[PDB]
Amino acid sequence: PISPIETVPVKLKPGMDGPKVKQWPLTEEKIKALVEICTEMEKEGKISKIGPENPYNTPVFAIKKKDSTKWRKLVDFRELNKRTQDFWEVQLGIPHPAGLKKNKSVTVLDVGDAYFSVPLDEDFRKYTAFTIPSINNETPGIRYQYNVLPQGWKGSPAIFQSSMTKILEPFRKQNPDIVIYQYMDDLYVGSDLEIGQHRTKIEELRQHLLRWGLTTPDKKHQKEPPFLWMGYELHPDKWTVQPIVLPEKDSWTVNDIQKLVGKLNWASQIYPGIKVRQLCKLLRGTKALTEVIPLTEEAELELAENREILKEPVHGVYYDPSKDLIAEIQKQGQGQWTYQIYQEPFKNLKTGKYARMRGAHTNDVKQLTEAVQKITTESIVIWGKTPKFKLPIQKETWETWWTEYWQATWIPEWEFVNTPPLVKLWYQLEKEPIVGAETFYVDGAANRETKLGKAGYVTNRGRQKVVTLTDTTNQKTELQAIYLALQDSGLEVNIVTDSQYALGIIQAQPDQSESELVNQIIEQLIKKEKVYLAWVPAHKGI
Amino acid sequence: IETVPVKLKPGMDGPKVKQWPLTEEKIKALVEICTEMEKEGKISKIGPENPYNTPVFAIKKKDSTKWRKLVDFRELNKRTQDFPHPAGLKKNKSVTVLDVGDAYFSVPLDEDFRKYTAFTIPSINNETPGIRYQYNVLPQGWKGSPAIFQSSMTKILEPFRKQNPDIVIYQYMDDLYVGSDLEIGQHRTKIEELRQHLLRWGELHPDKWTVQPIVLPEKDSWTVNDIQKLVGKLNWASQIYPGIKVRQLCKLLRGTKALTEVIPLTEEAELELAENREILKEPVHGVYYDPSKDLIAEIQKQGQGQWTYQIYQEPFKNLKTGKYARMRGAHTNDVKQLTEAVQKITTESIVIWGKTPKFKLPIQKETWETWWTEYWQATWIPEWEFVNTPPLVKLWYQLEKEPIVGAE
Ligand SMILES: Cc1ccnc2c1NC(=O)c1cccnc1N2C1CC1
Repeated sequence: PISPIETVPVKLKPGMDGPKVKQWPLTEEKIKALVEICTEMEKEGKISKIGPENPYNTPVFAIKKKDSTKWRKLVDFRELNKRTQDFWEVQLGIPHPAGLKKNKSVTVLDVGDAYFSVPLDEDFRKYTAFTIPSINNETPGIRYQYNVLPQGWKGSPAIFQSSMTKILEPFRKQNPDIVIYQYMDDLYVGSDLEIGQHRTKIEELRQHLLRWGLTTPDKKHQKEPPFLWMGYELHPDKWTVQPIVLPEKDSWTVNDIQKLVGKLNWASQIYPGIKVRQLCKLLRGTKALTEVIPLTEEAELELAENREILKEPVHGVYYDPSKDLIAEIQKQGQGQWTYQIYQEPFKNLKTGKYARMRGAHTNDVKQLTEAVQKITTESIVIWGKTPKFKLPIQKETWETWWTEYWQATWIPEWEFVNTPPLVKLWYQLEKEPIVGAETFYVDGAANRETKLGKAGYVTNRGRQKVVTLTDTTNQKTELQAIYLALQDSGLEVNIVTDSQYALGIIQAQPDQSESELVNQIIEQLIKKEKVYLAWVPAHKGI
Repeated sequence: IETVPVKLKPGMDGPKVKQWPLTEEKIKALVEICTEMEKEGKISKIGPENPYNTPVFAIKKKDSTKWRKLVDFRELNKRTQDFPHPAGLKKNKSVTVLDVGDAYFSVPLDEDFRKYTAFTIPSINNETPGIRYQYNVLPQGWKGSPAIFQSSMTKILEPFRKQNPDIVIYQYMDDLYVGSDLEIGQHRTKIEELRQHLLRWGELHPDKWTVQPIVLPEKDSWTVNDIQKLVGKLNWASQIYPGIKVRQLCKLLRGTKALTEVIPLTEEAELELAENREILKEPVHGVYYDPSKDLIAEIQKQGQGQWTYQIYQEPFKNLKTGKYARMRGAHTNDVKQLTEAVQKITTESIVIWGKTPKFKLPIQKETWETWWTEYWQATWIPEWEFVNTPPLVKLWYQLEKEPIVGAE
């Protein structure tokens, strides 16, 4: 059943030419078969014999399709695909489950080998040439070519897709209240019509395609809800999450653990609470991928406590456009955030978590911020809109922080939710010097090459110290200086430094960094009651 | 009409830029707009055989409540082959901008170049495949467009030109800048006249843009800190004016004394300072625009709704500098202010050098990417990079002067 649809012009990449690869030798069994199979689609008009005026060739194979001790074929276009032009979005991103709306019914039609229903650009066909050898390479091979979109070829989907989209426009319009989703060779149709109506329509549709030689399976040979959408299990009115099965195991190999933490990490998105910390520790030093690792007891408790989480399956709802979108956030730890999106409290649409690699230097609020952002993007992609937010941060806190931060930042319409732990400013450098406080003039220098440094200070109150450092660096010395100063200061301190990095802290006032040293200071700062940090040009008289 | 052939700079290939996700409302708007343009044959749905793409999106201008379709041909423009700016409106007493993008849609576009204008309306949640279009006429926002339509354009205007040589008319893409020193009465009226003149075929204030000097603080009594701060600033600032000196001052700063401690100035320092205040009374010498080099714009957030910027071609050699206060209403959102700011500064760049600056923005790419479009209101889109404001450059310009009272 071929189709009467205009072919999409297809041409090879810039200045390249058709495939020219040799045909493997075949058994009496692998040749007999392909001769039969090909003679089939041959009569079907799918392929056509070609003479020696075609210098191209693709390697044909023969594998006996499992669950059928019968033979089937397949061609290797790897080369052709290399030489074929590109097309646009062969998959502009998959619609996510939280973005759908409930329907009374959702049928799914396997257009199937509709790929072979769509006619290939007459001109291009020549490149699809392939050969069926003969026993003793006596008589030449029987040559063919595709007159229709071939399985495995680059342009196939793209073309099939658009073709489809065309064939579907008219029906779509006649039936606006119906929803079709074209994906691969599967046609997802849903509606809010009463069943009988729905049924009739699918039939109406089914016949529509059919008018285009587009054969699809009847109501007695379709697939039925739930529908497994990579990850989720889908029912016209709701979706679910598996649950996931953790293989209870004997010995654990590195590779195994990895694959494990993977599945696990994937899950934390839905089941926050999941933890893979100690499990991750089992990789440290791992010499080979197949070496077995003694699962530490800490690892047992964790791996265990996870199976439990993955017991309770997960139910979710679909998107109701009639309702606002609410996104709530939680800080599970330093750098970790959880969020859930729902319309009706507890009726979750979507959820997830994020681990924030401290990186150079951040602060919780900033991170909070980045979360929102990410979230906001996700939302839009799915709902074409952004969620009103519920955040564990007070408005005062936020206002204090952003109006003064050096970088431009923003949080869409949001509302504080008093769900501890709230994000707060761990500290704040005074805007001006502290009257009646020690003043520490700090300095630290290190020989770049020998890595020998000295850190120290002296105060207006006469106090002084100094330290010799081995295997250090300058930035470190500098900081160190500041560190000591904080160390020996007392609840109120004024610290003056010519450090470039100190200029950084002043400006970003980070509450976390990759540098253990910095962190050391961060902690110290938090401890102080009031700190005033000042910077002065280096090597000047000061 | 007979269409002029447009080609890409040799070696270049068409744009293949991914469409950013759009909010529902926009997508709708766009669809609407596009189905219409299609009827009118301006654009035509394309297939997949075409692999090129450019981002699109909608916006609304202040005083506009009708959704306008904007495209980002930046990439394309860069790849499109090449083919005059007066210094008058620079001085004009007033300038009015006009949107003449509508013209282009009259002129057809060379067929072989249409492919490259491919753009894609997205679908929420990827429910449906994208809706691929392509232009059949001159695209607004494209560089080739004001180019090709140059002729007709000039004609159309000559009568207004010739009967009013006391008026400057500058075109930069979809807009036309009309300047005159004629008081508002005659300006506005003459502009509307001009509109009619155009319709027939089918306020800015240039000088009140003076660079502000860097005024230094003055105290009755200075403290250790005050000085240290002042010194720090000066020392840095000496990369612009080498005339500045800071030794006398640094002298008083020798000795481990409390920041709050008060220090009286040595007559020597007092001069030193006085002397620097002088050097700072005027923009550094030797700074001349170089058409052959890129114009750069940095912006520093100053908090409180304030922002400072400097346009320059070589670091420290600022052609222009300025401060910007948030528009009434953006009382809570930086991006809004920041985008607004961007638009204003680009404008002047245009007015002045008839050229868009490359922006160095104090925001994280993601933040910017996610919301700029939301508050954009200009047919053009400048180039940008994301940065980390040095603490110092920020303190320095914070020091710029302001009117004693303002504008009343
Ligand atoms: C996999 C998939 C992708 C996009 N949409 C859908 C589906 N499948 C469904 O089973 C489904 C379930 C609920 C709502 N829409 C759904 N459908 C819509 C088509 C009826």
